[PDB]
Amino acid sequence: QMPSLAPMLEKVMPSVVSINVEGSTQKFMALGSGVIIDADKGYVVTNNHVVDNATVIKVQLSDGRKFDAKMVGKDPRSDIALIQIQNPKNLTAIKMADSDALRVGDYTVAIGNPFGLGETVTSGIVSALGRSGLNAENYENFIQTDAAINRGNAGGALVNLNGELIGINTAILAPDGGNIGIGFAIPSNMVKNLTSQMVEYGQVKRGELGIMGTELNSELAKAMKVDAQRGAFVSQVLPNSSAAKAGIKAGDVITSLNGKPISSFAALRAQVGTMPVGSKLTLGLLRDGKQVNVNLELQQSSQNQVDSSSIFNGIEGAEMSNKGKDQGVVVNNVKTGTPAAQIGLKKGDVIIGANQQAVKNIAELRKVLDSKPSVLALNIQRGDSTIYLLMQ
Amino acid sequence: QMPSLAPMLEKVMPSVVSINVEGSTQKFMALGSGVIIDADKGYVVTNNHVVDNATVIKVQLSDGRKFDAKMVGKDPRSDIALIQIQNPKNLTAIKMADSDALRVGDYTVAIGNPFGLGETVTSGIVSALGRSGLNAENYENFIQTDAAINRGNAGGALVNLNGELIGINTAILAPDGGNIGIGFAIPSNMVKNLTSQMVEYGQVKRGELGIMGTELNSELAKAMKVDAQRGAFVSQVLPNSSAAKAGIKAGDVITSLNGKPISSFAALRAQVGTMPVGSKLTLGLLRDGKQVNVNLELQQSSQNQVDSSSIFNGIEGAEMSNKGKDQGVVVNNVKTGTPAAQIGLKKGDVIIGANQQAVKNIAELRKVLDSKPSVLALNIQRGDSTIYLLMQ
Amino acid sequence: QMPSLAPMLEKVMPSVVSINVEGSTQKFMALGSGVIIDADKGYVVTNNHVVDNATVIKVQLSDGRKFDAKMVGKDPRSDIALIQIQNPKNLTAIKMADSDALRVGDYTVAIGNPFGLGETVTSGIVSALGRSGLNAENYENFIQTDAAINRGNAGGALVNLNGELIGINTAILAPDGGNIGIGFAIPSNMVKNLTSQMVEYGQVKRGELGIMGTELNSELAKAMKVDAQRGAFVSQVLPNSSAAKAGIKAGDVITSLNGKPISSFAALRAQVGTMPVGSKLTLGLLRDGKQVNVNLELQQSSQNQVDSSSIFNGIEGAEMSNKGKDQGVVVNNVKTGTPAAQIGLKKGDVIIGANQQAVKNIAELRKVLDSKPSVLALNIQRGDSTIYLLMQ
Repeated sequence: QMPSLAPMLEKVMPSVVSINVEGSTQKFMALGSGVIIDADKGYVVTNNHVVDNATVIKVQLSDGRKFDAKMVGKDPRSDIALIQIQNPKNLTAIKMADSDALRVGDYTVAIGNPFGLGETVTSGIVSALGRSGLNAENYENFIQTDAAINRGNAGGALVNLNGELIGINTAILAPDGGNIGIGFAIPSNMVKNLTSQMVEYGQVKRGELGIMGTELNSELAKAMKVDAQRGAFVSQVLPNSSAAKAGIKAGDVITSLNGKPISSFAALRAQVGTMPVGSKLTLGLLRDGKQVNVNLELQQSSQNQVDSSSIFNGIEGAEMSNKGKDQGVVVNNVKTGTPAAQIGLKKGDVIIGANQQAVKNIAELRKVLDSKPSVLALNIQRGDSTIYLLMQ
Repeated sequence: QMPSLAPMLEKVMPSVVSINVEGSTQKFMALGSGVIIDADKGYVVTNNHVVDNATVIKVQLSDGRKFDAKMVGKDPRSDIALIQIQNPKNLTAIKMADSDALRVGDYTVAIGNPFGLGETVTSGIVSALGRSGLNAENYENFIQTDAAINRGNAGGALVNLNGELIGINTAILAPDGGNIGIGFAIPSNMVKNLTSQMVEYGQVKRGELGIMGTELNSELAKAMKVDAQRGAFVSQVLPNSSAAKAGIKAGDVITSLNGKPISSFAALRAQVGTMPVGSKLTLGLLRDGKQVNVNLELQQSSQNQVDSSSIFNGIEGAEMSNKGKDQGVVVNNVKTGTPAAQIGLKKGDVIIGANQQAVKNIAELRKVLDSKPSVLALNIQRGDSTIYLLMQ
Repeated sequence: QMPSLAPMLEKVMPSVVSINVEGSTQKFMALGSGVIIDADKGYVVTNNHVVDNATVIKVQLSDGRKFDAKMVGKDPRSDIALIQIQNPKNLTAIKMADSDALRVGDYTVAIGNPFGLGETVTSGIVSALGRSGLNAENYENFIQTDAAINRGNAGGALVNLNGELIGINTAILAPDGGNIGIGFAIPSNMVKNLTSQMVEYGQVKRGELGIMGTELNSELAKAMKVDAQRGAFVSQVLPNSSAAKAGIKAGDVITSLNGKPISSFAALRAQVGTMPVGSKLTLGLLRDGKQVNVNLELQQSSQNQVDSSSIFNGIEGAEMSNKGKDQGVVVNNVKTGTPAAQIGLKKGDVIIGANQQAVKNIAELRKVLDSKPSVLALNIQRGDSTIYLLMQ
């Protein structure tokens, strides 16, 4: 006869986990949380800032069991990393909710490991949607909540009353490292995109529309005679970009992405910046007082991602990324005094295998390294020649 | 099928606003919140400590729109100031609830702008009623709540589940400027009195009963043989005061104001200190074990208010206040080295107009100043002579 | 038509009280809360760390009334002390709930006196059960909650929606003495045992099973081939102990106490460490993969409790404790330079009376001292002789 979050939590808690990390860049220990996304494969989502530069990562279930997990993907821009429990047995995954349907008045419960105390559940409400600005270079469209969140909670779950995952708790405005009623979480629709990508490739292939923009405030809207105090203001479209071909002109106000109204430029960025190259979307435009509807196809890009350090753990040097279909890892740009280039690693190389194993993309490459060989025999291709780079 | 504050908030949020201030006393910027009290006129309530000494104040709605607002009233003792949006178009006002019916177990949601992040809503419960003591010189009868409140929230709303305003969030007990679960808000019945007054005059005309008092604790109650551990203890009544005429004698315990029980002396003070001169009230007395009922009529006073600085913004000098009916602003007491007296401002003067505009009270006077003339031509009356004081 | 904790709180708040203490060890003042356990006798429970080393303790009801209270019991290991209001008139006691039925999703409201502001009520949920580790020497099986708790709250109540007491708020993880969303409370079943004991004897007579243990983590469980990631691991049983006689062998995993599953060793300890000598319990064992059920009878012990300082307030010296049935207070072990031994207090003595009053146990002894004589005439027995120790 007493209302309680107990029943829903009895089913959902096994899905959340605590993560222990051991790394070096100097030795360090870190701790946070993670959410089991796929029970069978043992995929566990979490903040990239928790497992970053980790030599060893161990996952601990709510029932006590400890497992070892290895990395599979990690996107610093959105701060979402995907690890995988080695030897997954009898896990429970969380079902994901559609974050686009969240409304500010909604209830929320957060689950995670504050200060290593163990699985802690605290509750509150959605205080705001679309918050961004914490770190202006990243993609951020944070859900804001007043459910208590402290250090240890990162990577943990943020669920609705029905037990569905709506976000991953990431950060907190807070002077003197102590929760104050203001916490942030990446919405779940982003986790579902960034994550599935990582599963199938090892990195996120970022697509761009090709427009330069800025937040459309009330002042700029007067100067530009537009009845709208919020939205994405198009500064200029790039030549031969998706937006160009679609018909978007500078001085345009983007007001909606796929039926959904667009809080601001930051969200629009985070939205498409989370979609995979080739996705078909439709933008809601506003040029010279008239409404407009256009169809776009996200295209390639020049996304700065996966550095030779995120896959080698310590091997400073050229950045790397997938190449076309599963054609292998490509070495983006080699620096100079960076250790990677100090082993024959030159920009333009295409790692097509390692230790007699084929490397179609970053995921597979990280698989060979997962076994931890004593000597890594890279089979790359420079121009029209096949060569071999050795390591230890 | 999920309970949520969303529906109520969809209607109420447009009513709350964020306030940006620019001032000097040295230049400064400040930010807080405000609540739209009257949609048509654009009246917006807020903490006096937010807009105080402000050269410029800008209001921003939840939809993005920005407007400029000018001051109309401000009472430092209760910490309630009333500003007005210039050119109000399509606003939503909040409906006010009767704060006297609040009970400690009640739910509350607070809306405001913590650290400029934007419209943030957080929730909790009424933790206590009648808190006072924060600043012993002011009038305080605070509602206490554990809904998260931080810097930026001042001037914001505190509403019940039905969306009705029960208070204005004002302050927070909190070491290291971070919410800790203890926040305070001026109840709404006070805002409704102090505010309506300001609208119609520019200041609050304070009425007094004319009694000296003190909190009636358990100890004093023994010494005085009174069965009551709480209430207002009458130390002495002033000669020719309302209380005197009504029949109140020293050694009396005031236990109720208009049917309503009286938490303490502080509340009693804050209660009547918020009512306008001439209001008809009835006090519940307790003299020598016997219950008593008396009828009073709040009378004049010697209220220290509106200084020549709150209307001139920087012109130190004599204090000012309305005079009788709309008879104009009266200059209370001129200091000495104060800039105001340094322009011919002498105590006893009665500003009856400014720049060829009639000044019936402080509101109108602040209207002429609102246009921001280059030279302010005061038409005051010293004794039986009409004179003119110039400014720039 | 609005849901509210008000109705339940109207009945329950009178039960909680604020406590003011004056002590010395140097003079000090302290403040906290307490819960009325028995209306008739005026028994009030509270944290031992609040009233410890107190020369004077005053209790203040929610209605204003102040009373003086004297101590009756106090257990530092569990941090529960029992005081008694002198001259109890018209009090309300709280009814206790069965804490073993609490589940993590459950709602909770906390009542107490943060920073002396007065009776404050804040709410939240059960974040976790069985937390321990705060102070590794004590008995701890804390309920964890995110209802706001700050200094002043210790000794206060933690109740469920029905108004029943489920715990006593004791401490908070919190950098910079400010609530952060993590608070702890001793569950009510412990308060009900530790407390009733104190009532009937002045101290808690601690019983032990006689086993050496440790938390059974996942690692130790592999090494020991046991399908269980949590429980109490038996390191060794003591000779002629209850556990010995019952049949418990080292290398055993205790997994349940009286039907109830056992979170960990810490809980198991806190559980039985709270039961009185002679209690009949049954343990759930797990030896060599096979389940086991055994019946035990808590036995004596060597519990380090009640020091000559907790009953004399300042008289350093030999520790003391009850003796057999109501046979009087026994002086455990006298130090050397300790003031107590500096008045003829030698270990082995059996205080059998004081100032012509019989002393059956520590409660009665503290009764004679309660009247505050000028000279305390102890009638103790050394060997086969009756002697008298004088004090002032």
